Amino acid sequence: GYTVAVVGATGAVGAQMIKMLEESTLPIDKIRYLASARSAGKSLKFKDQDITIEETTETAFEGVDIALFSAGSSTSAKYAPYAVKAGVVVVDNTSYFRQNPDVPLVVPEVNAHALDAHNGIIACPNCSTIQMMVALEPVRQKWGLDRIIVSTYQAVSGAGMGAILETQRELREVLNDGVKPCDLHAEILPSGGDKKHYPIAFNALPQIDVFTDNDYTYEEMKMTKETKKIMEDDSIAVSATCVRIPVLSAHSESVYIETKEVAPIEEVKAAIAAFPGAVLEDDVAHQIYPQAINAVGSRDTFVGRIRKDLDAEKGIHMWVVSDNLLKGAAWNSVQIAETLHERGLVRPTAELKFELK
Amino acid sequence: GYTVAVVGATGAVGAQMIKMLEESTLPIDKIRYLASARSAGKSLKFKDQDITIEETTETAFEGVDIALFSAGSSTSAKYAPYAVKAGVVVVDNTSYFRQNPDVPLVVPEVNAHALDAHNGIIACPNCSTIQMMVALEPVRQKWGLDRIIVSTYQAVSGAGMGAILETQRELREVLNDGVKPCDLHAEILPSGGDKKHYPIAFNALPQIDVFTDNDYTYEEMKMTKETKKIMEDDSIAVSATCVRIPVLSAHSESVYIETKEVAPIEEVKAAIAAFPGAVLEDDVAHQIYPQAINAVGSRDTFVGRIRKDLDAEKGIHMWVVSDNLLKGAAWNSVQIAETLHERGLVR
Ligand SMILES: NC(=O)c1ccc[n+]([C@@H]2O[C@H](COP(=O)([O-])OP(=O)(O)OC[C@H]3O[C@@H](n4cnc5c(N)ncnc54)[C@H](OP(=O)(O)O)[C@@H]3O)[C@@H](O)[C@H]2O)c1
Ligand SMILES: NC(=O)c1ccc[n+]([C@@H]2O[C@H](COP(=O)([O-])OP(=O)(O)OC[C@H]3O[C@@H](n4cnc5c(N)ncnc54)[C@H](OP(=O)(O)O)[C@@H]3O)[C@@H](O)[C@H]2O)c1
Ligand SMILES: O=C(O)c1ccc([N+](=O)[O-])cc1P(=O)(O)O
Ligand SMILES: O=C(O)c1ccc([N+](=O)[O-])cc1P(=O)(O)O
Ligand code: NA
Ligand code: NA
Ligand code: NA
Repeated sequence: GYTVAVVGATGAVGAQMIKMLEESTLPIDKIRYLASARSAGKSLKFKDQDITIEETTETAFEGVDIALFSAGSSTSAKYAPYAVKAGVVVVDNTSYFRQNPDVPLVVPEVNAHALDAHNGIIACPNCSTIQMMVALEPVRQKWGLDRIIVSTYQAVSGAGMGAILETQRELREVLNDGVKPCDLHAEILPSGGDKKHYPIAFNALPQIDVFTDNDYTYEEMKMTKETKKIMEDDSIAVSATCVRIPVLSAHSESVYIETKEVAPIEEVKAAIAAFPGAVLEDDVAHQIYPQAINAVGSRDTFVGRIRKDLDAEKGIHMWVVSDNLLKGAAWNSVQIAETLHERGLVRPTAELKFELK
Repeated sequence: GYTVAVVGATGAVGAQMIKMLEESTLPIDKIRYLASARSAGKSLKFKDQDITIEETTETAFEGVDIALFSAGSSTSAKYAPYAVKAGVVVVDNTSYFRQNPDVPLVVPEVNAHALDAHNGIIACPNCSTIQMMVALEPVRQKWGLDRIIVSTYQAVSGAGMGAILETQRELREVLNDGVKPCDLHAEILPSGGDKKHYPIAFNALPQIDVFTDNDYTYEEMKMTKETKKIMEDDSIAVSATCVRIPVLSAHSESVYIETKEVAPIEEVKAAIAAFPGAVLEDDVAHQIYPQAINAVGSRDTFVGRIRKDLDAEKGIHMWVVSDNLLKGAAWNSVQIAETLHERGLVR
């Protein structure tokens, strides 16, 4: 079996990583939980076993076969290269390595073949990107994709445990204490790493991550760039608006595409139904469509409201929902680890291709 | 001055109609409040004076100069023709008359001229449509509009007082009692008039109004049809996805357009800033963009996140926010009534 390390085991994603590993098909001989020095020395469960949390350091990866990183880009930048140097295969949830040409950027149902060429780090795309790729790959395969316009409705758990607690606190202040939403004090959202903070309670914040120099946010540009890499087609036009809403878990997306060939609408429904990891939930006669509150806890990605554009012959609109901590993060990463195991790719890399920081 | 009747004075929109009328430049000699038989006899304020709510009937409209209807399509269908007959000018908030070719469908900043052709009824458009029209008209005027694709983030007050209360109760059950959102009982949302009801707490419901035969909802199709009528151009392609989110007041919209001519972004920003009723809030270097919580209580429509599409030469994305009970409903209606007064059309 393997020795598996979870880096960021104490976080929002980390907690789901533990659950996904407990339920995985990976043969696990030893589990290690890694976090900051603040958590090091405390205890967390794996199934019924108590596991002592360790500090993430350049030397924490000895004997580890597979490490799953969900501790923020800076932690991955700092330590993933040392893990690779120790002989580990790293599956990284963060944005840091995603656009590195030596790093496969993988959703297993879509581009598992890219795993074959790994150099010790495999990147998991952004949560919003993953669920969109699951929904759209079955369409791309049959009718092609010319462009994508997406508007997201993103849950707060993607911003971490603190963001969840801040959201809960704000909502209670309004509903229990009678605080006006515009009077709320916020410290984290929309972005922990930005200068100003705004309430999320009863609000819709059109900022996820920080702004880039083209006036799209980093989250929007992640969707654009990761789509082109995952689908291996730079010709796919992608523009996104990423909005945080008061949901704790599960992202929703209003997705518009134009295909290359006209795609019969009922066949689009059938192709999505037929695609592993995608569930067709679409019966408007009975008000059946994907809903965030129903998707929480499931590894599947749910797709409905599928319908042609009123004017563009090749245009299609749909609604895509998935649990952002599962298929959006922890489940995609554990699925990657299972795929690596199943295809004989869990082995130390020959040459180091990543800068030590 | 005028005798003004508010039909549906007791509802979410009606309460704002009262507020907007109290703050209006309309000369009001007499105010009357009308609702259903079960609200009749109760009392409600207009400024400092107590007004008795009356039951809406076929003959209740005697003496009235202006009637503002915000009591749902069925009430307007039933009673508005009788008010017109009695010589009242009706301003109707509902969907019922909006696509009647003899009824002006008006956003005063955009198509006030259409009021000149009225035959006793003027329709106020759908809330989501109104704020979109305020944002996009200044662009249409200079560079044209070829198509619109919009995804909305709609507040629950658009579904009435019941929906607001249902949303608050659901959220408290989750946060205070630890009920899972998927276990909540719901009676109103997504649509009071549809068969199945779903929780809105911690959710996003991709249904507003009921479904039509082409699998878009009536809400989505209103945005399409009302846009074409208001802008008086059937060639503007419009497709919408309308979603309810856990916000009590103020709708937000992610709006994509393609213009007919390339519209430089700084000029687009300046055209929107120049347009009455639109306020530019767009300074991403200081994280300035419209937000629902800041828009509540203002009659303005706020526009930001304005940027070029990454690929389409003529494509532009933006973010549009307005209080749905104000510019989206009660303020648009009162502004129509003021415009009627100012232009001598209260006949
Ligand atoms: N200060 C507050 O008011 C506040 C509010 C909410 C939660 N918290 C607690 O503080 C922790 C951080 O909150 P969060 O919202 O950032 O959690 P999170 O975003 O959901 O997860 C962050 C993960 O990254 C790990 N991490 C952070 N710095 C690291 C480093 N230098 N090396 C390796 N791993 C590192 C964290 O470990 P650590 O757990 O060791 O930091 C945690 O496992 C949480 O575990 C939570 O229990 C504090
Ligand atoms: N006083 C009572 O004991 C009592 C009992 C039941 C309901 N209600 C009222 O019913 C409303 C139910 O909430 P909601 O979410 O449906 O409100 P809403 O959508 O926010 O507003 C609906 C408005 O339309 C009016 N209306 C409905 N049917 C009508 C008819 N046949 N003729 C004329 N006006 C009509 C309502 O008056 P009404 O207020 O008369 O419905 C109300 O003013 C509440 O606003 C409440 O005021 C009052
Ligand atoms: O931005 C992201 O996509 C992202 C997603 C997940 C995680 N994580 O630690 O699980 C971290 C990041 P980010 O690159 O740190 O912001
Ligand atoms: O659906 C609508 O557009 C709408 C909007 C406002 C009001 N109202 O009574 O203020 C009613 C309707 P609807 O046509 O009753 O559903
Ligand atoms: Na499937
Ligand atoms: Na094998
Ligand atoms: Na057109």
